[PDB]
Amino acid sequence: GPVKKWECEVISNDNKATFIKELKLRIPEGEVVPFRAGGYIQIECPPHKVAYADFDVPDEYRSDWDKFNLFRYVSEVKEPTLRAYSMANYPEEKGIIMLNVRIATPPPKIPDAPPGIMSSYIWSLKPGDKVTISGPFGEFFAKETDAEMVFIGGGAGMAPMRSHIFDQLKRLHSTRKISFWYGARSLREMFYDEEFEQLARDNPNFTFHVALSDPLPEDNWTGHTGFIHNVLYENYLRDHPAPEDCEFYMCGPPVMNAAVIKMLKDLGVEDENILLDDF
Ligand SMILES: Cc1cc2nc3c(=O)[nH]c(=O)nc-3n(C[C@H](O)[C@H](O)[C@H](O)COP(=O)(O)OP(=O)(O)OC[C@H]3O[C@@H](n4cnc5c(N)ncnc54)[C@H](O)[C@@H]3O)c2cc1C
Ligand SMILES: CC(=O)Nc1c(F)cccc1F
Repeated sequence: GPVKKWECEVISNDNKATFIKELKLRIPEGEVVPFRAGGYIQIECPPHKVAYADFDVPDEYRSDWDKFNLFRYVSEVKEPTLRAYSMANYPEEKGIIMLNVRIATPPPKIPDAPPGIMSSYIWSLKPGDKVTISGPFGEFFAKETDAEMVFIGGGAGMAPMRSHIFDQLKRLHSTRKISFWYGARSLREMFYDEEFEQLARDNPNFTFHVALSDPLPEDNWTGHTGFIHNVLYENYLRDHPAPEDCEFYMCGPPVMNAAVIKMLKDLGVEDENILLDDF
C-alpha cells in the first residue's frame, strides 16, 4: 500500500522567529490530508543548490543573521531526499498544511560543515513554488482521558503544540484542564501568542505561559524569565496536589526535553504520563 503524496503550492514562508519559518502549503483543491494532531508529513526535495543570501529574512532578524555571517552559507544536494515535519495546523484548518521549520545551520564549533539539507531547501522556497509531501504519519497523539493536560514546547516544537491545543479546544470542545508552557530566548522569538491569548479568553479551562531565558531590555518584559522547566515548577507544579495525575506532552530542543523530564521524574511522575516528541 504505497504512501499517498500531494503536490502542494507554497502560500507563504514567513519567519516567525530568528531561526524558524512558517511554511504554509496549499493542498490541491478538493483534496484532504487525513492527519491527526501531533502528526506529520514528509517533504521531498529535488537536487538543487541554494544560497542563504537569497532567503527572505525580515529586517528585524537581519542584524543577528549578519552577526553570525549566515548569509554566506550555500547548500547543494545532488540527489533527492526526504525529511519529516509536524503539522502546526489542526485537522479542521482545511486546505492547508502549515509547518514550523527551524533552519539547521552548521554547529558553532564546526562552522564549515554543510548546512542542513532539507531545512535549507525549505527556507529557499517562495510563494508559488511547488513541493511534494507524503503521508500523513503519526505517533505523538493525545491520550483520550479526562486527565489534566500540560503541554511544554520550545523552538519548532510549537507546531505540534499548536495542533494539539487547537484540536482539543476547537474540534473536541474539551472541558479538561489544559495549560501550555513555552520557553524561548527573547520576545522576538515568540509567535502565535495572540492566538493562544484568545483561546485562553474563550476557554476558561485553558491557560498559556511563556518563559524568556534572556529577554532584551527593549522587550519591556514583565513576564516569567528563565528556563521553562523551572517556570513550570515554580509557578504551577510546586503546589499542584497531584502532578503525577497529569498527562505531560513535551516537544522542545534536547536541553529542554531533558530538563523538563528530569524535573517531572523528581516529582514522581511516571513514564506512562510523559509523552515526548524529540524531532
Ligand atoms: C517525526 C519528526 C518530526 C519532525 N518535525 C519537525 C518540525 O516540525 N520542525 C523542524 O524544524 N524539524 C522537525 N523535525 C526534524 C527534521 O526532520 C530535520 O531532521 C531537520 O529539519 C534537520 O534536517 P536537515 O535536512 O535540514 O539537516 P541534515 O542535513 O539532516 O543535517 C543535520 C545537521 O547536521 C549538520 N551537519 C551535516 N554535516 C555535518 C558535518 N560533517 N559535521 C558537522 N555537522 C554536520 C548540519 O549542518 C545540520 O545542522 C522532525 C523530525 C522527525 C523525525
Ligand atoms: C534549558 C532550556 O530550556 N533552555 C532553553 C532556553 F534557555 C531558551 C530557549 C529554549 C531552551 F530550551
